[PDB]
Amino acid sequence: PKNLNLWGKYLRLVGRGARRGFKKWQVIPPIPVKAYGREPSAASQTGLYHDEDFNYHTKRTFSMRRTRRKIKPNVFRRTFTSSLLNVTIPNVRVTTSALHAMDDMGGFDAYILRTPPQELRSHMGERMRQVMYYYQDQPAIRDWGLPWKVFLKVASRRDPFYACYRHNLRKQQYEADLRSRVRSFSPYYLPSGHQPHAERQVFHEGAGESPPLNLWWRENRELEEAFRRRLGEAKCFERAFADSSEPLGYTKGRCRGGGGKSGRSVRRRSKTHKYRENRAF
Amino acid sequence: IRPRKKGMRLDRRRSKKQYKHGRHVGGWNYRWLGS
Amino acid sequence: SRYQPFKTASERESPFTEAEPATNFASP
Amino acid sequence: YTPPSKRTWSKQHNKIFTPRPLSERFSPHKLHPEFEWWRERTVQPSALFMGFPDLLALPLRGGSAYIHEMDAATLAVVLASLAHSPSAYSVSERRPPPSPSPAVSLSSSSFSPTHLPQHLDSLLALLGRQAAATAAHAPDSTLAFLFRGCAEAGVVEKNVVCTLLGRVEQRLPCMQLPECLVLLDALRPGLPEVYRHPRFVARLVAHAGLLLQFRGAESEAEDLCDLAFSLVFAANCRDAALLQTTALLLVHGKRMQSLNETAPLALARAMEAFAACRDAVNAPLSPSGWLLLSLLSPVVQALHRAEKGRRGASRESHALTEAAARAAAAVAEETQTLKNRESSLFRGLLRCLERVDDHRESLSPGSMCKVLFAATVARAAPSRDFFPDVLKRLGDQLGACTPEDLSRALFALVKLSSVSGLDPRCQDLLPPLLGTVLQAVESSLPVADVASLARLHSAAVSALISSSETKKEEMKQLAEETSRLMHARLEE
Amino acid sequence: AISHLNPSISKGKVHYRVPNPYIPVLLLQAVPGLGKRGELKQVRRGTLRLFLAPKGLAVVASWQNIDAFYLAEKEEEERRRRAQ
Amino acid sequence: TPPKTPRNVFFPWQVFSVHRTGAFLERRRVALKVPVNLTKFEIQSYLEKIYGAR
Amino acid sequence: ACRPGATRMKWYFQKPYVRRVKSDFFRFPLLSQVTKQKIDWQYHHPRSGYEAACIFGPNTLEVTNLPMGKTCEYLQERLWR
Amino acid sequence: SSSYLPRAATHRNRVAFQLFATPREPTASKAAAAARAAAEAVARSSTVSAPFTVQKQQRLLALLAASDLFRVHGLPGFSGFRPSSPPHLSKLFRGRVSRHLSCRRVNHLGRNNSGRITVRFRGAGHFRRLRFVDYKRGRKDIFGTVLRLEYDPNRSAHLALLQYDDGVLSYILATEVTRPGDRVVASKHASIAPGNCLPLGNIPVSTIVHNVELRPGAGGQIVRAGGCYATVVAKDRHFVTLKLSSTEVRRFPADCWATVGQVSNAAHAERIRGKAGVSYWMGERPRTRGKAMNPVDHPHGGGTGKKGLKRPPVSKWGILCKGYKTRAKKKPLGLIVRRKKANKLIKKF
Amino acid sequence: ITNVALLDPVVKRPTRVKRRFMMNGECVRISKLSGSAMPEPVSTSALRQPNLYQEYL
Amino acid sequence: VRPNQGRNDYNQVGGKKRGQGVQVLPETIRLLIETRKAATAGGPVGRQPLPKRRFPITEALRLPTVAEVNAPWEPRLDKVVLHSGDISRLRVDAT
Amino acid sequence: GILRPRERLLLNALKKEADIRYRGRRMHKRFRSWAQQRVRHYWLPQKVCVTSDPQLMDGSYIAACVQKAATLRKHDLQLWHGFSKRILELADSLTPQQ
Amino acid sequence: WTRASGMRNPVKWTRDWEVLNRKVYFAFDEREIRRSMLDAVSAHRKTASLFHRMINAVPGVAHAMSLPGPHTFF
RNA sequence: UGUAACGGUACAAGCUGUAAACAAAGG
RNA sequence: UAGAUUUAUAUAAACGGCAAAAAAAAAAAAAAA
RNA sequence: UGGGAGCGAAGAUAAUCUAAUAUGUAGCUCCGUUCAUGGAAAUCAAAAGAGCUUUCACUGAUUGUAUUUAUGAAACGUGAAAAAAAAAAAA
RNA sequence: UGGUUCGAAAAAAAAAUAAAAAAAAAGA
RNA sequence: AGGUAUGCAGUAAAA
RNA sequence: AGGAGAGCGUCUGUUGUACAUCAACACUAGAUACUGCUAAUACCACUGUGGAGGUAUAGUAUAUAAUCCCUGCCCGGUGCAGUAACAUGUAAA
Repeated sequence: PKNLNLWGKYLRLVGRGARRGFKKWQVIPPIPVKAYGREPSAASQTGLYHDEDFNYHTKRTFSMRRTRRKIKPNVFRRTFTSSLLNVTIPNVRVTTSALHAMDDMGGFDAYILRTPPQELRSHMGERMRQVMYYYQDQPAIRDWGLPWKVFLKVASRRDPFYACYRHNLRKQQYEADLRSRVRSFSPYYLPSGHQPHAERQVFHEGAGESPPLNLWWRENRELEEAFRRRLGEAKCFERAFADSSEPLGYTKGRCRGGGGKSGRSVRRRSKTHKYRENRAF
Repeated sequence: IRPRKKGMRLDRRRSKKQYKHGRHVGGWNYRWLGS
Repeated sequence: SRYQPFKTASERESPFTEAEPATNFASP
Repeated sequence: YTPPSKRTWSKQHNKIFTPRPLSERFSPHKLHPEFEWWRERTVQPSALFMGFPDLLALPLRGGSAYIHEMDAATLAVVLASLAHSPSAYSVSERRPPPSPSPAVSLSSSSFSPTHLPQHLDSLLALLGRQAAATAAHAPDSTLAFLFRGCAEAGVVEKNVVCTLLGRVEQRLPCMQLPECLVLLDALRPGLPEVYRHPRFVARLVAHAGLLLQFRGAESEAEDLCDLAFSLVFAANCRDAALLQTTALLLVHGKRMQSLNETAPLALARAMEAFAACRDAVNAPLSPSGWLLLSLLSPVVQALHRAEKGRRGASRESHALTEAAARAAAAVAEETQTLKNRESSLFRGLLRCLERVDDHRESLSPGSMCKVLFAATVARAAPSRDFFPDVLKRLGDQLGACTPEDLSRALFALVKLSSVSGLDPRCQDLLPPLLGTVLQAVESSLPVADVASLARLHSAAVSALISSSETKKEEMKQLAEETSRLMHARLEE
Repeated sequence: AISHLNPSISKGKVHYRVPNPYIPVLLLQAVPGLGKRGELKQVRRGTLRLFLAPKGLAVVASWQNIDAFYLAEKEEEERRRRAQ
Repeated sequence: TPPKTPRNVFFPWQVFSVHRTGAFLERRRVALKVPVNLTKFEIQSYLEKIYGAR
Repeated sequence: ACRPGATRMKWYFQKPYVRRVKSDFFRFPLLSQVTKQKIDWQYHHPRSGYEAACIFGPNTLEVTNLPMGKTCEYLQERLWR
Repeated sequence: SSSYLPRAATHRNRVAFQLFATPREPTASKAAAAARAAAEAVARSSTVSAPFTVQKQQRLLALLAASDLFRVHGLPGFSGFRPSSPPHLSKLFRGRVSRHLSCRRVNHLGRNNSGRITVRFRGAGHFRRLRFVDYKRGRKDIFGTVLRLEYDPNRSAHLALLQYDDGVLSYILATEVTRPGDRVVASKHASIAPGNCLPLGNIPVSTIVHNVELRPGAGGQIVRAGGCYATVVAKDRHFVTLKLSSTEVRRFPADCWATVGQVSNAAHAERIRGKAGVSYWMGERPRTRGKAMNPVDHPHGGGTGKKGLKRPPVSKWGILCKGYKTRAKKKPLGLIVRRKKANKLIKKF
Repeated sequence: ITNVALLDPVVKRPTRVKRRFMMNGECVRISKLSGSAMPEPVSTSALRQPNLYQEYL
Repeated sequence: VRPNQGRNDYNQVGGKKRGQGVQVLPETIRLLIETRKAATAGGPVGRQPLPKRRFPITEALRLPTVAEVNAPWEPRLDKVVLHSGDISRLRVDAT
Repeated sequence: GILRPRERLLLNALKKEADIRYRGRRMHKRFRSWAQQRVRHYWLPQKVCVTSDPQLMDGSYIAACVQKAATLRKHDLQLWHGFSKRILELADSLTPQQ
Repeated sequence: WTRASGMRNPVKWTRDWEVLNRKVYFAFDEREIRRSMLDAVSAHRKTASLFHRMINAVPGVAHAMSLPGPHTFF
């Protein structure tokens, strides 16, 4: 038959009834998405997954019990440096196929610029290509080095100066809010300069007399404010967390035994079960 | 429907499902004004 | 998999680390 | 399951996609309730700048501007956009042709597209009123930017300027040197005199002096260069003490490391200011000459770096050419008193002249006059095409010159008229240029300054001594008129 | 490139084998232990991705790069002869 | 529901009618049926300008 | 069935443009000799045809008459070859 | 929990600094000179260098033990209720925690973001405030005075209100021998006295420490509960070995900081509640036994009349809970030198 | 017809056209966006083109 | 207690609600102004041999009159001009 | 949550006393209107700075500055004597409105 | 659900006069104050400037006046 | 587009929009 | 097509990343529709 | 939308039960129906030939798959319907 | 006297409602 | 121990 | 619902609204087991949340229970621990 580069060779010329009656559970191994003719997923369109994406496979046993299971793609979170975009791009979700394609093309920029839409299979990649061409048209905006997603939308492209202004304004608002919260939760408290003496218990006998307080921060109001802000910058502790950017990072599965709550058959989340709990996707 | 589920649900008119049926006073095959 | 490291130590005898560099031109 | 085909195997996501209506299947002969034909749409503005409708698109397309809703930062940005050579090509198009737009080009044009600059007078008045309104809520830097932007865009309404002056005088003590420089930028020659309120200028100069006296450590070299430039020109100051303090902070303030990294154009402007105010520097080689050398060396180093290295680069190349021209002009006046191949002055001057020779086109009319003056003072020539190719463009751009530029050009032409060895094209070009320059100088005599008058008198005397065979009567008349004008201005 | 035959399915994830982890590259500079300039060497994709290309020591052996190298060498030879 | 009152009217449409109450009202008081959307200032200005009532 | 990928491409025959009323610029605007498209003075800017020179340098060629039914990337590769 | 400061402020794997500086001098060079002078002054004042052991702790405790007008006149209080001791004699402050150094506690009640119960047997309890205790001791080479000792409802140990010499107030964990009027400092030049904080590399062997950092500058995480302490066993250039309260021997980087002494309130374990109501106040809920339920509700349930477990003990989720190890086998031991064994084996050997 | 819209003579965007009548009875079509009168429709003489599909049929 | 506790937007940092009085850094304004200023640099192409003054001047004898402005298209109102602009910049015999 | 009985009693008594304090506080507010009127149709639409140099002021500017200062209670002797000096200088050029 | 407050407080307080008398006792005699004596002195520093200055400038006085022992300061 | 709420109209499953059933006779 | 024609129907989509509030700084941030 | 795409059940038949059937059905999400689907052979076939794609009838409930229940508009082919290939190097 | 309004604190939206009608030249 | 009578921003202390 | 006693649960509590108010459940406490912190365990979108902004005098799991005296023998079996696997250990497993 024709289209030997795509799946379905022995279905192409068997008849209409067989094509309509084909049973998916007949296929045990996953078929590549491009050859199958499957719609790209939202995760793939937000990342650079090339030939990889969510798939399905069937489990068949000697008893002839069949079962189909969804299987997720093998994706990593990696950082790239782009000369065409004049910025580092943190935490792009990429795959092995995408990485090999970048190697073939000659790097990240070449892969984004030259790959045809069918092979690239990434709307995010298409948008990056658009931003690269826009930067080529308008180099002065490229000199700013803003994150590439600032110009993802066409309206931001039409109004670059407002895009940069709004980006900086929102960044400053975020910084001020975070600074205020950290100051509120700081472990160091400086009382007023007119009443620095806090309530104390009776000093244990034999304790040496405490020296008079040195209020060096009362010479100038500017010095006082700077010292107060510096004290507000302090933190009680710093926490460790799972981070793939760290060489020794790791994540967690389930308990060693492998059991479950007695009498409970937990149903896994789906698009028709717990579909929109706490977040969209 | 209670506040937590309301905060995550979306309004009916935020999609196109309203225009994909032909329900009307005369039946289920509405012919819109102006055909 | 209670412990799920991001990087798994590579195996010595896996075919991936032992595959042949192949040939530039098949004819010669 | 339908196996894919050549035309069908590639698909897009139902919601994250590139819209391509040409290929998307559609049935235009049917009613589509999803599009809500009955519902009327809102006509949004077709061009926006800084989040508001672009004022450069209103003369052609109309629509409201919402100027009264603009805050101080947006207003300052808009004032800068209107003041700094606005082009209607910066406006956004609607469904444009696939080919690139003229906005990509960085080159200036000799014609204003899509409307005259004066077609925005009403919007300029509205912007001035809104600036007067918002002046009370702006931070110090934004307020200084508003002041300078109004001055540059040409807001002239006297009540508006009075309110702006009041606010600026109120908040002057809270401003650092960079904001003082921004404010001084509003006093440049050619801007409206309403902003040059003498008391405000005196207060600004005093505050800058205090800033230098108590914060000289924090001052950057480029900031000091700009301050000297503004003091000599923007504020028309005789503050020999302040200028000398700036020069000392530039030279002996452990500033040699910063002098190398500061932009060459700022150094060129600073040395121009020092050359203008030499007498102040040489007060209780000359110290002015040492200052000129110290400022010149980094410019020559930048020239050497560029030559060794040999759209973005065009701007820096133009800036470097302007810096070279200004530095050469500044050095020429000092060399007038030296008359020797000084170990470094003459050599840096020659290198700047070579840069000018390789970048003659980039020169503005002031640059052309400056470079002609420098070459004639030095009695040198970077090449044999220099003088003819520069005289041609000087004649083509005579109309845009100022009295200072005309005095420099007349000095150069008087010097050149006495040279026996000249090219045929130079001989042909000279007399017409001399006549036109003399006419322009005579016309613009009442607006010339003291330095321009002195240069013109020197040129007239030199011509009388050596060029008595070309327009001799006009040169005697010019000499007498310059003497009388200088006497009057000295009495003033 | 990956191969879609006999993948490893575990933890709900799919991992695909890489039968051929090698790619040809053109050497733009002398790399001690790899080759001289202008050679076409089979290297490992990781080696190209993380060392050679970032350090500017080699580039993928595309027809564009091969032709560019060839033409540049020819131009340099002609420049030598012009200088002589 | 009723059209909002413009800043300048020139042609008021509002009907002020006398209402006969079954309750008691003082000597200097009178009850009127009026559109729901009118304010006390609007009512007072309407009566003082169209009738001259104090 | 689903939204079309780059494998599905369509184009339509272009009707030659005739200014049926020569004086009616609102309904029959002049074509531009540069862009070979109707002039839209309201929403377009004049193009000299040399704009791409400022982007790609003096050693640049403009190629015209490229066909339909092909990806821009495929055509770029073919033209490079 | 995560209901306090956001992730962006709380999470940082690698801390780039260990000295929270608050210089007073106008320039960086003068700030460095002042820091050197302060370090030298701390070194000069430091005299004690011998290890601080269990026996020395006992001696100090013995020394501390060896070493009608004050009321509200005319105030007849409650009929029966009275404080156990007046404010001028109580060991703890008897007042209120500083408002500027604490906030209201967000009571999750054992439920996660899904709203389901994940931590069983939790109750409302008494209202509590979270107080911001300096686990880092970031301020170095500045002496502070312990003004008072305070109760903490979320923590088994006592807190101490430290007033630095410049007036800054903070809360730190109190040591078993910490008393009002004590002088404390954090520095590498500090003497080996209880309450002082030093890098593990500057603390002699056999010394007793608490509030140990796993990562330098990230704040102490190990040995916090009342009465707990760890012992310094061995020291090398890069690592210091500690024996922990669980009988675990583990290595720590020599740059990780720690505080000398035992954690205060060693008598916590001696408390007797006497009734279900005390635990109810503390925030507990009744624990129903697995074998008291139906077979659908627990593996041990079912059976007419009372019965035994009928199998080796397992939890609600079918996991052996008596002797079955749960640490991940593949997870590397890292700096752990030796981890404890079962208590029966420990006490029988 | 719903897939198509009239164009304002000044703004050249989709508009709505209303018929107004003067005292003499002259009718004027006015566009909402700019208030401009609509230009007179192009004449049949200018618009005419042969319908070759009907000849083919 | 808090129905929206777990949402991605719960207790989010920043926002226009809490950032009412926050301005962009002055460096951002400087950057925008300089980018606008440097967008039209270049050499002086085109010739201006004569001076025909930093602000443009309009000549009154070239403006169309009311009659011309109102005249229909072709393939006392003649001596009156209605001009929108700056009278201080108009070039007229008398004002 | 729960409170210790002493704390319960003390806070309950505080709440009761707060309620009674509010009731006592509002007793004499017979002529306190939540709806209040403010006159602003005399305020000019132009903006002025009151401390601007008088020598740059005209009648229209100085009149507005004087009225604004009176409204804002900026009773500064130096400012108002400068106002007097400038107004006497400008006596010839004031309209009835100014 | 209701938003009534102030004089329309929906809280069902007790009307028992004896209980309200006990409430008075708890609210006035047994009220708890956070601030300290030096806090009050600082609050009134403008009227008691000399004694505020002495308390802050004489060593030991602040320590003596900040001790837990119930004190009366004139 | 469709529907509805109020209002007017015989206080209505009709009609209708504060111009709430009617302008057709204007420089 | 003589005029007039209130209010609701959460609409910058006559439009384009997805994603709360028809479109929300980068990142955290997760997708078969 | 018993048309097309994705995910995807059980009640029922197998006289329990498994496969298979039900069925790629129901629900859910997305296209929006001749101006559509699809498509001008690296096709099918035999050593003769057909000639993109599409619809109907026959071949035939045949050859098949399921191997207790059933499913199966199979392929080639035959008779019809409709018929198309490609305006187009610029002007 | 309350609601409204600021805070708690909320698109956690009470269809036909508002300090809520294209948003300052406002003509004092 | 919510907010009280020229009103918008805005820091500290507290019966 | 008094005086004198026995049984079961120590006790105050919870409890099937509308056939079970009990000897059933919980309980103060004594034990055992796991867990070195991105802890274990739980939720099962999993670089997320509760645990806990806690750190072995802590948290989780399973018995037995408050006070006094006691709590015998068995590791052959099963499970678990231990070791490369054995040996061997562990019954308040």
